[PDB]
Amino acid sequence: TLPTTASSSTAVASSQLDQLANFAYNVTTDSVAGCTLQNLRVRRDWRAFSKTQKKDYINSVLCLQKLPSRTPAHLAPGARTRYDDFVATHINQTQIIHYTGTFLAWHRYFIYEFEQALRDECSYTGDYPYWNWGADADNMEKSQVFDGSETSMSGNGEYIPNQGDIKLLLGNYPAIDLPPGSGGGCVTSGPFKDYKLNLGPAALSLPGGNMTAAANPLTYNPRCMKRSLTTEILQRYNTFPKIVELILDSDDIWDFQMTMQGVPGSGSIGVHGGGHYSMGGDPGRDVYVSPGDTAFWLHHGMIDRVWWIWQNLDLRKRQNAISGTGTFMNNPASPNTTLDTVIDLGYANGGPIAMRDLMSTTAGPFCYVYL
Amino acid sequence: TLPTTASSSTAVASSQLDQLANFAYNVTTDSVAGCTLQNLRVRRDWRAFSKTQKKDYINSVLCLQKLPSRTPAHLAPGARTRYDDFVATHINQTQIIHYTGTFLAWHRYFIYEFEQALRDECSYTGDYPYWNWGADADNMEKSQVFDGSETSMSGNGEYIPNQGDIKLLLGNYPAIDLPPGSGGGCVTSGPFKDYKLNLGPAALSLPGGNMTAAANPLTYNPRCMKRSLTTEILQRYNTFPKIVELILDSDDIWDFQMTMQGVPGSGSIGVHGGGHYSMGGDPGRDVYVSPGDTAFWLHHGMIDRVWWIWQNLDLRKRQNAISGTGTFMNNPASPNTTLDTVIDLGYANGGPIAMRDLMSTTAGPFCYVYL
Ligand SMILES: *[C@@H]1O[C@H](CO)[C@@H](O[C@@H]2O[C@H](CO)[C@@H](O[C@@H]3O[C@H](CO)[C@@H](O)[C@H](O)[C@@H]3O)[C@H](O)[C@H]2NC(C)=O)[C@H](O)[C@H]1NC(C)=O
Ligand SMILES: *[C@@H]1O[C@H](CO)[C@@H](O[C@@H]2O[C@H](CO)[C@@H](O)[C@H](O)[C@H]2NC(C)=O)[C@H](O)[C@H]1NC(C)=O
Ligand SMILES: *[C@@H]1O[C@H](CO)[C@@H](O)[C@H](O)[C@H]1NC(C)=O
Ligand SMILES: *[C@@H]1O[C@H](CO)[C@@H](O)[C@H](O)[C@H]1NC(C)=O
Ligand SMILES: *[C@@H]1O[C@H](CO)[C@@H](O)[C@H](O)[C@H]1NC(C)=O
Ligand SMILES: *[C@@H]1O[C@H](CO)[C@@H](O)[C@H](O)[C@H]1NC(C)=O
Ligand SMILES: *[C@@H]1O[C@H](CO)[C@@H](O)[C@H](O)[C@H]1NC(C)=O
Ligand SMILES: *[C@@H]1O[C@H](CO)[C@@H](O)[C@H](O)[C@H]1NC(C)=O
Ligand SMILES: *[C@H]1O[C@H](CO)[C@@H](O)[C@H](O)[C@@H]1O
Ligand SMILES: *[C@H]1O[C@H](CO)[C@@H](O)[C@H](O)[C@@H]1O
Ligand SMILES: *[C@H]1O[C@H](CO)[C@@H](O)[C@H](O)[C@@H]1O
Ligand SMILES: [Cu+2]
Ligand SMILES: [Cu+2]
Ligand SMILES: [Cu+2]
Ligand SMILES: [Cu+2]
Repeated sequence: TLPTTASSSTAVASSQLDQLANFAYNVTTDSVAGCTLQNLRVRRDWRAFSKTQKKDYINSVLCLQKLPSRTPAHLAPGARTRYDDFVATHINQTQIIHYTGTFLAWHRYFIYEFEQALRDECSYTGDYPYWNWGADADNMEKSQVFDGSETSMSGNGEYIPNQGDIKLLLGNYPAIDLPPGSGGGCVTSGPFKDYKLNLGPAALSLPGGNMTAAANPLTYNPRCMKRSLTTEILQRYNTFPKIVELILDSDDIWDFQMTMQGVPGSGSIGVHGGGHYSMGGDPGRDVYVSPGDTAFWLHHGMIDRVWWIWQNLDLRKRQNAISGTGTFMNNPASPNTTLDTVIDLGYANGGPIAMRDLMSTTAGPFCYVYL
Repeated sequence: TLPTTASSSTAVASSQLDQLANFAYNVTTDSVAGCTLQNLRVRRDWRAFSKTQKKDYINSVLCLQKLPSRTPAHLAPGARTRYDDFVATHINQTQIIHYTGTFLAWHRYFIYEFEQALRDECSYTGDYPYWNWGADADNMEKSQVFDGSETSMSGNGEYIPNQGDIKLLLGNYPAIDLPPGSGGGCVTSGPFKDYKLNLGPAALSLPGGNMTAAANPLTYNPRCMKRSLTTEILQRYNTFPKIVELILDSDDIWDFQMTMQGVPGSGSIGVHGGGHYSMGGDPGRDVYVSPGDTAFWLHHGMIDRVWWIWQNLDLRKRQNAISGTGTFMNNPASPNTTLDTVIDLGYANGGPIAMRDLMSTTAGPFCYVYL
């Protein structure tokens, strides 16, 4: 018998999440037969990767950051690498892939196709990782994703003292205040210390309230990845209670995707905004360029997982459920998203595909599950 | 001794507006003391144009609808005419020119560059016209702008019976319901009966609440202009009392521009939305494609006039006043507009220009006044 209310105890909620996740795993694996149980892939918590497993994933990402970019130079002058190709299409489409009916599915297809690049162009044969925020909400610096060792996605940014607070503005609502974290400078430890962020900033929120924005964020702007790990943000938005809340208290797709992303004006940024802004720095604090932070892919692995859990809890009603339009917060107004709506990743990978073919992890081009 | 509170009598409010406009005229001509009294242009009510002067203007617009487009085909494949060049750039920039700090200035520059094309490519030597909404709020079908004669911008459209209401949505707020007008179909008469609208639809609101959106609204879609004149929209949002309230109750530029465009959630679409949607039809009900309705230019003449009046009531504080950001309703968040923000019209006409050179009708490229 599944839980129905999220516990306020962290240990309790974590066990509730396991139960629901196991429920969804059972639902997926039982119904599967192109995708079969025999060729079904499994995505796992970063913490369950062995040291060699972690290093194989990291090395494949590094490979992508070394290979020439496919995007025609005249459409994205700043692109240099295959990794940049994914950042550039995200930047290019930010205003029709967040707070839209396509947000969840687009990102599902996005990370799938990023995974395909690792496998087909960088000889990656491991499992797709996800970052379970709940386990790190008490100390982000100790997260295996961000501890700075050679099995992490590099570490914190170097310490910059006396940083003012972050002030997140959307529309005309009052700013959401956030502390600035423990870093702020370049990330100079771990396997990405030599990584060059090449695109943006498009809309970079800064300590103190300012926002930096390039004239054209697709032009060349080589610089260091910065971070300022902010545990306090995870403590507010990404604890195991908040994760289970999101799954159990959302009765339709609208409430789920909006609770996940944060209801504008509500004071909360959800698990999705909480994971992003907990990284801090650059592009961590830039909704357009966020894939430029290597932890993006683990973050959205967990996003896709929580959606997949929520879907499988009431499959018949939820698998193909869509709500919202084709424009950011429906500004300007645009038609409702439908199963016939087509999305694409530009020159990053793959091709145009209908929403219809993205709603199940065991259908269309998808054949995977979460453990 | 100027009015300070708007009157509810349409007769008194009309005289109040006349006093405020006459004050603004005095202020501007006094300021003019390369803009001089000897070269200052006067923009005038369409109702003040003689029959010959009206036909002179219409014929120049028709000339622009026959001259070949400048836009590179690969950027706007549906463009055919110089008129299309203006429609195309508006479509392309709609999301950064409405509910932005640049809204008022951008449209001032837009209609001036349209005037440039009339004067330099179609031999126009007359005055720029404006549509005084308040004088037609009692019956739009008798408006000299919309009466369907050879001195109108064409008139009403073919009858469509038993139409549903227009339902205007923005972000989350409940719909503003508008009646669907006394027409519906292609214009039946007047100078633009055979005029072909080539771009869009991009986001065309329809009777009953649906919206039509082309996959790419910059590709070729030749069709008639449709109209459904809606006097009740003018009665609700564009009477002389509503015009005077906008001017006299707005104590800063944020409030002025937002009251003009309609505050989301307020139930009102302001004089700006009222003028647009009162035309009904296609592209009248399409925020991206609206310059495709030939009355657009007279509508935005009045918009600019009302801004000019408001500026001249306190020039020291209002001449150069700006508020807002570079994105529609600041979704997603973007930096504040400043006097150094640059706007441009693509290939429609002219070069890039900074906000600081747009704030006065008697500075920068501008040397005109309203009577
Ligand atoms: C709609 O708005 C977009 C964004 O402002 C406009 O995009 C701009 O288009 C031009 C022309 O394609 C791009 O520029 C230059 O062309 C030369 C080759 O002649 C190339 O070598 C340069 O690198 C550059 O691409 C420009 O970069 C591009 N800007 C952005 C931000 O993408 C578009 O032209 C507008 N469409 C219409 C119909 O006005
Ligand atoms: C950003 O998105 C736009 C729209 O999807 C892309 O524009 C297409 O670009 C190709 C190649 O220049 C054109 O043939 C199409 O006509 C364009 N479509 C539209 C609707 O304009 C653009 O290429 C994307 N840029 C990147 C870097 O992905
Ligand atoms: C999943 O299936 C196993 C049997 O294969 C069962 O023991 C377990 O209780 C199931 N989990 C849930 C949450 O139903
Ligand atoms: C914010 O930007 C302004 C200029 O717009 C600058 O003067 C100020 O120092 C900046 N504030 C911080 C905290 O960096
Ligand atoms: C925009 O201007 C307001 C003042 O009206 C200021 O408080 C805010 O910080 C500015 N926004 C940014 C992103 O700097
Ligand atoms: C405008 O100036 C004229 C001429 O000086 C004057 O007669 C009139 O009263 C003025 N109008 C206003 C509203 O100040
Ligand atoms: C969008 O869907 C809602 C129901 O979720 C519907 O009421 C509305 O009319 C739709 N919008 C359009 C523009 O058709
Ligand atoms: C509105 O759109 C829906 C969805 O396509 C359609 O079923 C309905 O018939 C449309 N109504 C009108 C009046 O066009
Ligand atoms: C367990 O720990 C979480 C943080 O991970 C708290 O938010 C919760 O209230 C409980 O103390
Ligand atoms: C209108 O009223 C004002 C009051 O200040 C006078 O200054 C002016 O002469 C006119 O009578
Ligand atoms: C203003 O408008 C009202 C009706 O809207 C009339 O009663 C008045 O005479 C003036 O035309
Ligand atoms: Cu995204
Ligand atoms: Cu994200
Ligand atoms: Cu406009
Ligand atoms: Cu307008």
